[PDB]
Amino acid sequence: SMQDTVGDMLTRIRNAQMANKVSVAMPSSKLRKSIADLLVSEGYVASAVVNAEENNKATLSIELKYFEGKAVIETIQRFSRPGLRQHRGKDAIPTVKQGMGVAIVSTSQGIMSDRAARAAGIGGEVVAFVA
Amino acid sequence: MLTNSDREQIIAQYQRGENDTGSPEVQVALLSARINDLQNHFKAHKADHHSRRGLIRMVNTRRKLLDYLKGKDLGRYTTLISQLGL
Amino acid sequence: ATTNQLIRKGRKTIKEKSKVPALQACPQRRGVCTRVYTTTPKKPNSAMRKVCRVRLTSGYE
RNA sequence: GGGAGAAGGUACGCUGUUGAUGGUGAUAGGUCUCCUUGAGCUUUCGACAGUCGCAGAUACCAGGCUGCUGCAACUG
RNA sequence: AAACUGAAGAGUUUGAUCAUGGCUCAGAUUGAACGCU
RNA sequence: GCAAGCGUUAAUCGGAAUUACUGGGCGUAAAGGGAGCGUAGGUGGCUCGAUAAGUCAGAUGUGAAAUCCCCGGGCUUAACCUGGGAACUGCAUCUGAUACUGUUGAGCUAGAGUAUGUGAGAGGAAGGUAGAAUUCCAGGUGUAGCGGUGAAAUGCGUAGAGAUCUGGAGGAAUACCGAUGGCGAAGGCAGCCUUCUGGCAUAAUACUGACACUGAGGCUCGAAAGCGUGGGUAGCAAACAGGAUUAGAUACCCUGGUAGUCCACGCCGUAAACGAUGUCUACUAGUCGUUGGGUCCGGACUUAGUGACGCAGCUAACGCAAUAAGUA
RNA sequence: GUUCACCACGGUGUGGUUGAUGACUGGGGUGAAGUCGUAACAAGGUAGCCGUAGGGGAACCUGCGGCUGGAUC
Repeated sequence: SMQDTVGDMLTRIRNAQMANKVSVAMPSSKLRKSIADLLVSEGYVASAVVNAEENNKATLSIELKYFEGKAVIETIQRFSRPGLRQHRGKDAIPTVKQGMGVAIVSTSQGIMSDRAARAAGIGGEVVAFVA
Repeated sequence: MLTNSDREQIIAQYQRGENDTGSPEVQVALLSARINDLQNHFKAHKADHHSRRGLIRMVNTRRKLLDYLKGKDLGRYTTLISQLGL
Repeated sequence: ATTNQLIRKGRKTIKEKSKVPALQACPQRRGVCTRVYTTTPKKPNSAMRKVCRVRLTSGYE
C-alpha cells in the first residue's frame, strides 16, 4: 500500500504541474502542511489551505504557479525515503542547484530550508530536494 | 455451510457490545465455526483444491486476527482461545 | 537491487586471473628448452614462427 | 531392515571401606485383609583404597577377520 | 589569514546506423627484474 | 618524445557508470521466480500526549608520533629536515532540542477486515443422465467394386465389400449457443441435472479500529508428456509393419497399428508455465467498444473487469501509454 | 631412592578431506582443396521454437500439450 506519505505528496505536486493543473489536493497532515507551508514561503506554490472535512478528516489544497507557461517547480525529488533515511549534520547538507534550489530539511526546530539550517547551525533529516 | 440462524448465534455469544459483528473475537469465532464446518466437506472431497485455497485463507485470516489480539489485549486473547479450543 | 537487498548480498565483483600464470607474478622466469620448433599461425596470415617449449623453475612447461 | 559381533580397543582376581537399589518380610502402631516403620535373609549396580602373580573371561567351555569378483534373491 | 581546487576519452561487431556489451589502449605507482646505454 | 636514463615484462588502482552507495539495469539486447500462501526480516494511515534510544547541536576526554594538507623556517636550489596549525569523518560521557524514525498511553476512520440483502459466472469436487457421430457384432436389400492419392499402390471385397434399412455392445468428446465473452492465484475450466463447496461483483446501514504491504528460507498448488498399481479401451495415435516419393527417405503422403490419450489412487514438478512485462499503493489529456452490477432522468452518470485507439511522459528503436514500459 | 598421578616423543588401528598420476572412456574446442547428407534462415520448400516421450548413420523425424519470437490469408 502507501508507505511514503511525503513521497506521495511530492508525486502529486510533480504530476499536477506536469499536467498544468491549477491546484493539487490530497488528504492533509501536519507533516504535509509543514512541507507545503515551506513551499509557499520559499515561493514555489501560491498557497496551501487546509479544509477540515467530516469524520475527523482534512484536505490539503495547494495552488500551483507557472512562469512563462512553465511550472515553477522544475524538479521536486525525495531524498530521505523510508527505505533509506538520510540525516545530515550542519556541514553535510547537500545543496540544490548551487544554492538556487531548496533542500527541505527536518530539524529539531521543524521543517525549514537548508539555508536556514546552516544559519541556525543545525542538521536534520534532508527530506527532499526542490528546485 | 453455516446458516443465518446459527451464524447470528455465534455473534450473540461473542458480543463485545450492541450488534457489533466486527470485533476480533466475533470474527475469529465466526471463522473457527466455518473452518470446522468445512472439515466435513473436505473429508468427502479431498481432491477439491480450489475450495481448499479458500479454507486456507480464513485460516490465515484467523491467525492474523489472533496475532492482533495478543498484541492488543492479552487477557482478551488467552480467554478467547480458551473457549474456541485453539 | 534495493537498499535492503544490498546490505544482505552486496555487490561482488570478480578479479581476473593472471594471463601469464607460469611466471607466478614474476617479471621473468628462467627455464630449460625441451623443444625448439616452428609452427604456423592462425587463419588471417601465414608464416613459420619460431617457438620453444621451455620447462620453467616454477614447475610449469 | 541391514551390513554389524563390521573392523578395532579398554576393564575384569582377591581384600577392606563405602554409596545406591529391587524382593521378602519378624517386631511394633493404626480379619487366608489394608497402611507406615522396618530386624534377619537376599538382588542388581557403582566409587575409593590396598594387594599377589608371567598370566584374574586364568581350568572345561567359548566367532578368526578383511579386499576384489562369478553364480543363485533370500529360509528351505 | 590558509588548510576548502576537483571528474576527457579512443579503437574494435555492421554494407551503413543507433543501442547493448565484452576486449584493448592512452595515466599514475613499485623494496622491482630484464634489455641497451 | 624522453634523457643519465630509455624501453620491455610483472603487479595495483584508474579509465570501467564494466558490481552502479555516490552511480546501472531486467517487454524484445543478459536479466521477473510457473503461481500463490506465508515464517524471519524490511517497510508502514491520521490526532493529542510521554520518553529521548536513533537524529541534531554544545561541552569534555580521547583519537600517539611520524605521514597527508596549510602557513612559515633551515640546507647554494630542490629532494630532505623542521616549528605551529589543520585534519584524523571516529569512540566515550554528560547537557540541550523534539521535526522525523524507535518505544509507549489515549483517541480517529480514510487503508484492511466483519454482519446483513441482491447478482453473474466453462470456479472446484462427487454422482447421474441425454442426443448426434465413429467403431464393432447380428440380420434384410443388393452387386462389383470400395478406400486412398498430386498420381498410385499397400489394404478391404464375389467366403458378398462399399452403399442402404433394422437391432445390439462399448468407449470418448460434448456441434449450434460461442463472443479481444465469462470464472479461476496460476496451471486451467464448455451438453444437461442434483448434491457438497470457494472466491468475486454490488447499494445501504451497522461494527473492529492500522488488524497493512511485501516477503529470504518453507509449504501448497501446478499444462502436456512420463512413471507405479488396478480398471477400461470407440476414435486418434509415439513406437512398429507395409505401400509409395526419392539417388537414398530410418521422413513428409497412404493403409494399418501398440503404449498413451479415458477412470481411481499416488508419483513426477517441468513448458515460448508468455503480457517473454513480480506483487502492492497513489497520481497523470482524452475517445470508442464490451461483461457483471448500481443510481438517475430510450439515453446520462458511476463502479469492478475486459479490449481497440490516442496526448503528455518514457524508450536504442520498436513501441508502451490509467490493465504504463509515465510520475514516485 | 622407590611408587602413583599428570604429561611430550613415539606406536597402533580405522575413517574423512585433498594433490598428482591411470589402461580405457565421454563430451568441448581448434586445424586443410575431406566423407555423408541438407536441419535452420524466404511459407527455407513438412512454419519454427519450448517441455516431454519414442525412434533414427547424422543433422533430425514423429506423437501430446503449449507459444508467435509464423508468411499467405
